[PDB]
Amino acid sequence: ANLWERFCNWVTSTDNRLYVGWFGVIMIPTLLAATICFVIAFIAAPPVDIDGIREPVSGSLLYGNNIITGAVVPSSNAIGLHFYPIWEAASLDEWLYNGGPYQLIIFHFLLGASCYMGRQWELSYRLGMRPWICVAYSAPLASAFAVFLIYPIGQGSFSDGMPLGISGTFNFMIVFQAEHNILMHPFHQLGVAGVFGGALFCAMHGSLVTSSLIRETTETESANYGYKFGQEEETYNIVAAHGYFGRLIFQYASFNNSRSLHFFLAAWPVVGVWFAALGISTMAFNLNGFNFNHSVIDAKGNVINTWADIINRANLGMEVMHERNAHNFPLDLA
Amino acid sequence: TTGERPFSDIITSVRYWVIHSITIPALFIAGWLFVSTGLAYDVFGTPRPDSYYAQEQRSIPLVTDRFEAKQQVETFLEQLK
Amino acid sequence: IAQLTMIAMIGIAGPMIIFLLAVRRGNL
Amino acid sequence: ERGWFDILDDWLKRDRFVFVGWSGILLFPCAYLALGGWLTGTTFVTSWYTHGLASSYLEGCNFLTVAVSTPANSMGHSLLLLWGPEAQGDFTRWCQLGGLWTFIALHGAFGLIGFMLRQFEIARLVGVRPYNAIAFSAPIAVFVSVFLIYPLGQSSWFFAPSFGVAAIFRFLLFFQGFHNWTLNPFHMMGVAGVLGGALLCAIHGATVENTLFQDGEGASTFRAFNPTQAEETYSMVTANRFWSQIFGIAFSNKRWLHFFMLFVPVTGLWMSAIGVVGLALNLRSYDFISQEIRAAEDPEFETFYTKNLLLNEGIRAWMAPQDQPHENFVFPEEVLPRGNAL
Amino acid sequence: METLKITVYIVVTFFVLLFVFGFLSGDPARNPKRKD
Amino acid sequence: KLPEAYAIFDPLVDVLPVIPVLFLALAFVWQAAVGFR
Amino acid sequence: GGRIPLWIVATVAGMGVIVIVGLFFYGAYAGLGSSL
Amino acid sequence: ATNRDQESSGFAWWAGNARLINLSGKLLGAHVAHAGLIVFWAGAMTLFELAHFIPEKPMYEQGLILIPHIATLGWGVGPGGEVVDTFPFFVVGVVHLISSAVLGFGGVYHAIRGPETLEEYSSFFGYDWKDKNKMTTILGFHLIVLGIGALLLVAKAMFFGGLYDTWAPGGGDVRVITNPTLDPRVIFGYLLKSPFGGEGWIVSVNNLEDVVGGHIWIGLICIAGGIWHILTTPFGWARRAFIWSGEAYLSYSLGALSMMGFIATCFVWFNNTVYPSEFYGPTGPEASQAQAMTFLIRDQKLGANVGSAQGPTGLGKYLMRSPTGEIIFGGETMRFWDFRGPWLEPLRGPNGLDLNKIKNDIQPWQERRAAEYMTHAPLGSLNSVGGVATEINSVNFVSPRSWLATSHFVLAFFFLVGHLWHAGRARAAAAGFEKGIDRESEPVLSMPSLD
Amino acid sequence: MTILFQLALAALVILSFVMVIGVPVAYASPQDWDRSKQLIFLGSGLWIALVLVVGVLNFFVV
Ligand code: CLA
Ligand code: CLA
Ligand code: CLA
Ligand code: CLA
Ligand code: CLA
Ligand SMILES: CC1=C(/C=C/C(C)=C/C=C/C(C)=C/C=C/C=C(C)/C=C/C=C(C)/C=C/C2=C(C)CCCC2(C)C)C(C)(C)CCC1
Ligand SMILES: CC1=C(/C=C/C(C)=C/C=C/C(C)=C/C=C/C=C(C)/C=C/C=C(C)/C=C/C2=C(C)CCCC2(C)C)C(C)(C)CCC1
Ligand SMILES: CC1=C(/C=C/C(C)=C/C=C/C(C)=C/C=C/C=C(C)/C=C/C=C(C)/C=C/C2=C(C)CCCC2(C)C)C(C)(C)CCC1
Ligand SMILES: CC1=C(/C=C/C(C)=C/C=C/C(C)=C/C=C/C=C(C)/C=C/C=C(C)/C=C/C2=C(C)CCCC2(C)C)C(C)(C)CCC1
Ligand SMILES: CCCCCCCCCCCCO[C@@H]1O[C@H](CO)[C@@H](O[C@H]2O[C@H](CO)[C@@H](O)[C@H](O)[C@H]2O)[C@H](O)[C@H]1O
Ligand SMILES: CCCCCCCS[C@@H]1O[C@H](CO)[C@@H](O)[C@H](O)[C@H]1O
Ligand SMILES: CCCCCCCS[C@@H]1O[C@H](CO)[C@@H](O)[C@H](O)[C@H]1O
Ligand code: OEX
Ligand SMILES: [Cl-]
Ligand SMILES: [Cl-]
Ligand SMILES: [Fe+2]
Ligand SMILES: [Mg+2]
Repeated sequence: ANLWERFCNWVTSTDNRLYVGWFGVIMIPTLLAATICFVIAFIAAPPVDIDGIREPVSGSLLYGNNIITGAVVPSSNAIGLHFYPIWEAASLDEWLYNGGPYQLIIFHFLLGASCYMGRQWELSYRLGMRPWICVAYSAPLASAFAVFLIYPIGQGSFSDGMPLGISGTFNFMIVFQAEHNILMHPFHQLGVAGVFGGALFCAMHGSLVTSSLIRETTETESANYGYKFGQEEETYNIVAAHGYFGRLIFQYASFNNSRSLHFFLAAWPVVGVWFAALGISTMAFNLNGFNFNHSVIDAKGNVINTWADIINRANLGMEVMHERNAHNFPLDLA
Repeated sequence: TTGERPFSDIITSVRYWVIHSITIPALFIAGWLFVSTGLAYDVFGTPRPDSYYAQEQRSIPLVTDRFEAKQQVETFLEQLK
Repeated sequence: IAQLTMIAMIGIAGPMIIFLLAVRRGNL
Repeated sequence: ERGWFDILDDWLKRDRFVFVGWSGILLFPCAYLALGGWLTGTTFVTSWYTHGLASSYLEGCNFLTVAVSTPANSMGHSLLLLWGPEAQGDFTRWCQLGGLWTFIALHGAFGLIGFMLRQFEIARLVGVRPYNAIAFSAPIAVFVSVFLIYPLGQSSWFFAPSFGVAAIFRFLLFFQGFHNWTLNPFHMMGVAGVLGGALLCAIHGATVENTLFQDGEGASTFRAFNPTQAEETYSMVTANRFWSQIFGIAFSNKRWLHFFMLFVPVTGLWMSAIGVVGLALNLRSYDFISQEIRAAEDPEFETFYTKNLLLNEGIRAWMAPQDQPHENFVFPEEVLPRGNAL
Repeated sequence: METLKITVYIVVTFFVLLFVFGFLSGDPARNPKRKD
Repeated sequence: KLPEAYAIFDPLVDVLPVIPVLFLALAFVWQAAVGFR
Repeated sequence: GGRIPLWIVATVAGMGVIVIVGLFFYGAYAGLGSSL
Repeated sequence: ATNRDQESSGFAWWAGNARLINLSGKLLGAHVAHAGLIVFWAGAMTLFELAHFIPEKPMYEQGLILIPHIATLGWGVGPGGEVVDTFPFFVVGVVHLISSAVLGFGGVYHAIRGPETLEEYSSFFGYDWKDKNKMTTILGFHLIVLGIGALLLVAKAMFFGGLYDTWAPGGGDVRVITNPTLDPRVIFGYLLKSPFGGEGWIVSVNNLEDVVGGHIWIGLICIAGGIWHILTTPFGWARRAFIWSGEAYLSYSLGALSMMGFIATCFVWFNNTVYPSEFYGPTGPEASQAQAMTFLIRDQKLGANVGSAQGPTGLGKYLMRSPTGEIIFGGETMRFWDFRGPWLEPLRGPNGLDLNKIKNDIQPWQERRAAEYMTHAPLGSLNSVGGVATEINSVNFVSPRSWLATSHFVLAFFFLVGHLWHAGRARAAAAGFEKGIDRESEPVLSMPSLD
Repeated sequence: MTILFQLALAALVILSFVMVIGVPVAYASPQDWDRSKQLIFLGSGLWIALVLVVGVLNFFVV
């Protein structure tokens, strides 16, 4: 056929070792750009004035960091939410001082990861699958949007986006607790239920299927050779697994329907992480965790502290120390 | 399948609700009175709102001695009256 | 202050519709 | 023949609504007392004499702030038995001294033992391999390291976690400010195991649900499964091709897949437990010495690592007077660490 | 910088046009079953 | 405040905004009465 | 045996749960724990 | 009972409303009854707000979101946004509440009493989802209805009292709009503005002339488009690009509403023109700027030369330069220098904030407004304790801007999820594999191995 | 007029509560639908009439 038809046929081909697709034509260049800039910056970028106070923070390995302390540092508070591409800087030296790499990386990453999700829809369609793996992926994806884009928008600066680094991540978490009391927010609590529960049900399902593998091997070989890729029969006895778990708790607390079971495995962590993402995305607009500071009062009016008041003392320590040279006025309003 | 009567049979039966229209409110009222009479405070040693501090004190009555801790609490309580 | 009474009549209206229809073998 | 032991064994293993077993003789009293102890304390019992805190519904706390709080630091690691030398059989004083804390921690520990014995006992009776009990060793390693070993290495039970929502949050923030626990590679492995386990849970459930065979006419597809059926309900071959083309690699062995789902979260929790055993002794990953040497000599050198230490220093100074009342800390305003204005 | 800006604008426009015209090129029919 | 003539209905006005939520719960009462068929 | 329909039991039980939890939220604003 | 179980319909109870896809009569009832619920809430919630309304407190101190919408249209308020007459709020609430009974009546009728399908009863009201011209015709009717709605806003602004204008010279006031902006270079220029800082896309609209003129354009565009879709049928290229099914159309609208929800979130968070701060409280940027203004005023009264005051970092403690040189407030609020508001603009000259105006021309009302906004910043807890997260209980406050921003982000996000859910399902159903893979015709088994 | 107002509005609330229960029960009832249809017609017209009465009387009690 014509060259455009052949090109379209290759792009959407189900026979490519890695599927490309139309989402892929955006995903591949954007993710390569973000990856290459990230790696180069992580190794070699000079210090970045994250808080706009001419106090540059060193993030790269060559400038004194190890793997745990290193980061790509968010762009300057003086930029705020302004779009700061390379061509807006007078020079690369200026671009680097002000944290230009961070914006390039997170914007290419967020676009590429959004296309990764669309690409999961697209291949499922080409293969004749049902379509909702991409909906499961929307939960981690929404969480990345929350910490790299929505929280900066609500606070008015990409300098408050999560840094691209291990210790920078912890910095973001501690400051977030000081300013939003996230631990006391029910959407973060649902998030914890989601990931604790996800890990629990992962171990549970793994242990139950492994416990009921049908004997197909000898004592001196891995039991994994008892399963052959593409065999039609199930490789474990779900009736035995349910017979075990239903007696562990009680019969009606156990799944006998594999489709119901696996739907539950999908839904529990996905919904929980959706609420995690929505916690960050709504604390982005300063609707914060529950505040019970001085909620308990005695007959005279003395404050009777609760554990919430002890949390408050810890939060205060974080608040008064963070960004120790950046505040001139008494209230931290963003 | 384990021999016991199904729950859906039990809680839709008239006899169940003849019994439990009495026992459930009775327990609820018993728990209410446990608090409203003040007995809960005295069983567990929980301060009433007027019993955290004496009128002018502002130091918490923290237990500081392991083996005479019982007498220390008793002394703390006497200082309220 | 009287608010509880209102919520009771309003709150019962829904289940009462289902009950009246179930009693008369209606088109639930 | 059938002696009284075998007659008892018969009754214990009857197929009833709630299975009992020999393990049930340990599990049910201990689990019930731990749970009942927690509900009793959070509803009625104060922490005024151990912590200077209200901690019960009776005092005005809500579900997020109630707790059964640890005993006073002056108790040391006393078992704090009701009949012991501290409470001397006085139930009211026992409650005021923190006796419900060791009651719950100790009955909880033996209940967890009873539960894992139950997993073994039932697996043996129905004829399956005991991997569910094996995987439960991770919850046990966490409970034992956090609620027993950690306070046993510290000055007293006071510094164990108190049993409550906000009390546990305080425990997290204490570990950040005092131990720099986020920097600890054993915690990091724990995080990877928990988040990796949640990832595996979600991706496996979603993959199965989206590679199902059409085994019925309904648009709601749950009814098209029969527990006794021999056939796989989803296509491993299609699932494998999808992930190979999306992500580059894919499972091909279902037995390996499900073992991996056990391995990842179980191993992560085990690693986090090892780090907490270190923190029992204050053997922290608190600092990078090379960073501190450079920063001390060069007042322009700043990383996210040094920024977080300043947060920790604030946490310690601002929370310690009320969080550690036995120390009688008095920190004058002028010594408190603070940045500009705040 | 101006040359860099023009270059990136052209690159982005190129890939965006591929995306849009690609999905306009009979995408519902690109499946293994009923094409319509 | 509402105009003074309507003040007798203040307790009713306080409850009205929640009524839409009751419609969602009613769907479950109805489905329970037909056995979630 | 089965004289009281299960949907009525569930509805009444569920309404009782709403009432008691509603009472507990009321108490967050009044008396002890209200900050007042 | 037609189609009201899983066996007949193929859908379980928890997907029960999918049983309605091809039952146009009952589906009409569901839609009309749902519109009744929306209108019911608007009326009931307004009456609740009014009953709880103390007119001498700011609206934003009282948990109000609907009365602020009515007041922005110029009803019930006067200079500075002060409430002069609550009767319009009462009218809006009652009329919505009465109307919801009408909608609920028709909804319940069509849902359980009227014909389950409309096609046998009426060719006009009956429809096949796959009848493309019938779909564009109903779309056209609704576009015309929407265009009329946009022109009702215009009529209110131009002929029936005007709108509340926070920017009115001499102070905010209700103002009749007599010269709406009609220049398409201005109206559509908003659409081509970057959404990033200092630009803000359409969220940057900052005067009522542009607002009204925009709605004139939107009104005519929707009426023209509606007539167009009544008179035409989808072109071949459109026919080949879309899925034509009830669930596909729903998925398209879900994507549209998600986008609109994200836009509304940013509108209420940043814009103080169509969300006047008199009614909604200050924006986040606004309150932060107001803090800097407050301590500039205080310290300057004490004798500080605020232009030459060097802060600890070397930047000006009160005043500094933006990255393009404009004079702006210092401290962390450097990020908010794109903020514009009527209490601050009198201090701005060509190069930004003007030191001579700061030294000589700050009026007491500006000090008041800055103090008010700094102390009603949109920060507060989920249980409505106002202030930073470490603040003690005392002030019962969460800004309406936070309530409206958070709620609509949550709803927009879930509507994006719903879009992906129904778009992916509509595709799979149109292609015939939404119920799973055919064991005897598994597509991957006919493909060459990857390696 | 205040007595006429308070009577008309209380009647409107009562009739509304009667219609809210009675209309769906009648619509879904097999028996006696002809008697129901006329009642629903009557209730609806009376409902509309009361709204107008309350609306008019509003301006003579405020
Ligand atoms: C399997 C069930 C079980 C287990 C393992 C435990 C375990 C425990 N309980 Mg709990 N308890 C239980 C059920 C259980 N309990 C029940 C059913 C009740 C309600 C009655 C309680 C009520 C309870 C209270 C009120 C308290 C405990 C406490 C304890 C702890 C200390 C116990 C101790 O020192 O006993 C020692 C006794 C034995 C180990 C028995 C050994 C028997 C030997 C082998 C036989 C020899 C007997 C000997 C001949 C007798 C001679 C006496 C003579 C010389 C004078 C320990 C963790 C204490 C606590 O938690 O402190 C914080 C505490 O205060 N329990
Ligand atoms: C906005 C919410 C909403 C609306 C408008 C609808 C509407 C509808 N549903 Mg769905 N549904 C919903 C939410 C909703 N549903 C939810 C949350 C669930 C999960 C529980 C379902 C699960 C579900 C299933 C499983 C089914 C439906 C069906 C239907 C249709 C017929 C219902 C019927 O026959 O009832 C019979 C009920 C009665 C006769 C009892 C009375 C019902 C009336 C309407 C209550 C009116 C109360 C009101 C206060 C009266 C005001 C009167 C006043 C104005 C005068 C109808 C169009 C059915 C269908 O698709 O038909 C083909 C169907 O099988 N729904
Ligand atoms: C856009 C919707 C919206 C917004 C922004 C507001 C905002 C506000 N309301 Mg209003 N209201 C609404 C809708 C809304 N409301 C609805 C639907 C009702 C009927 C129930 C009401 C009835 C109402 C009353 C009676 C009152 C308010 C009040 C208030 C004020 C205080 C709110 C508060 O304390 O929340 C508390 C916070 C919560 C209750 C948390 C809600 C969390 C939900 C469950 C999360 C939902 C997530 C998502 C939808 C679920 C997805 C499930 C997933 C699996 C997909 C605040 C201005 C108060 C006020 O001050 O009036 C003057 C007041 O008394 N509102
Ligand atoms: C979008 C909403 C909508 C739609 C598409 C329909 C459509 C239909 N209705 Mg239903 N109905 C509705 C809402 C709706 N109705 C409401 C709100 C009520 C309660 C009042 C009813 C009560 C009702 C009854 C009792 C009956 C119908 C019937 C019908 C069918 C015959 C219609 C006809 O011949 O009218 C011909 C056209 C006219 C009579 C012109 C009417 C002009 C209107 C009143 C002016 C509208 C102005 C403006 C657009 C209103 C804006 C409203 C907005 C602000 C909410 C048709 C399928 C009949 C039926 O199903 O046959 C068995 C029937 O008996 N409807
Ligand atoms: C609810 C509103 C609505 C909806 C759902 C439709 C739906 C439709 N329209 Mg109609 N239209 C409308 C309103 C609407 N129209 C109005 C108000 C007017 C007057 C201006 C028109 C004038 C109109 C014409 C002249 C035509 C249509 C056509 C169509 C059909 C093809 C749609 C399409 O492919 O767009 C998808 C758009 C593209 C594929 C263009 C390229 C995609 C770019 C990249 C979009 C970028 C958007 C991006 C998100 C940026 C957003 C913000 C931006 C302002 C910066 C479809 C049935 C076509 C048809 O077949 O007629 C019968 C057609 O020729 N419409
Ligand atoms: C405006 C107005 C009005 C109106 C009214 C109305 C409109 C009403 C409605 C109402 C309604 C509409 C109601 C409803 C209700 C409902 C309910 C109350 C429900 C509940 C539920 C539950 C409780 C559930 C349970 C369950 C089940 C059933 C199953 C599963 C399980 C569970 C548990 C979940 C009137 C007349 C007053 C007059 C004045 C004015
Ligand atoms: C300690 C002790 C003891 C014991 C005791 C006991 C054993 C007790 C028990 C107790 C109990 C056993 C109690 C219980 C309680 C319960 C409760 C208190 C509950 C509540 C609940 C609720 C409130 C609910 C909620 C919810 C949820 C959860 C989800 C969904 C929905 C809702 C929200 C509803 C003895 C004597 C041995 C000795 C001494 C010491
Ligand atoms: C279909 C269906 C459904 C749904 C339904 C619906 C959604 C309905 C709606 C309905 C509606 C939507 C209704 C409404 C109503 C309303 C009314 C009934 C009102 C009345 C009003 C009044 C009576 C007023 C009065 C007053 C005045 C005039 C002045 C001021 C004061 C007051 C407020 C008192 C469900 C889910 C169940 C499921 C089954 C099926
Ligand atoms: C009112 C107003 C105004 C105005 C506004 C306007 C004038 C607007 C317009 C707007 C517009 C005018 C919009 C548009 C939109 C569009 C869209 C949104 C599109 C979409 C598309 C799509 C979605 C497509 C897709 C696809 C592709 C891409 C490929 C192939 C396949 C398909 C077809 C699927 C202003 C601001 C001045 C001021 C304020 C007020
Ligand atoms: C952002 C700018 C883009 C705005 C474009 C607005 C759309 C207006 C009409 C554009 C139509 C595009 O034209 C589109 O591309 C080519 C041109 O023959 C066609 O070509 C396609 O046809 C068939 C459809 O089965 C495909 O299998 C084939 O592989 C492909 O080449 C599409 O069928 C046609 O629909
Ligand atoms: C506490 C349980 C462990 C100790 C069990 C010792 C059993 S002892 C054993 O028991 C038989 C009956 O069971 C008797 O018939 C027999 O004579 C006796 O030796
Ligand atoms: C659809 C019902 C809308 C009811 C609108 C009532 C008119 S609104 C009314 O109009 C006057 C000019 O005539 C203005 O001066 C006045 O301020 C305004 O409130
Ligand atoms: O930048 Mn990063 O952190 Ca958000 O709060 Mn304000 O700003 Mn800064 O202080 Mn706190
Ligand atoms: Cl910091
Ligand atoms: Cl500042
Ligand atoms: Fe599995
Ligand atoms: Mg209380």
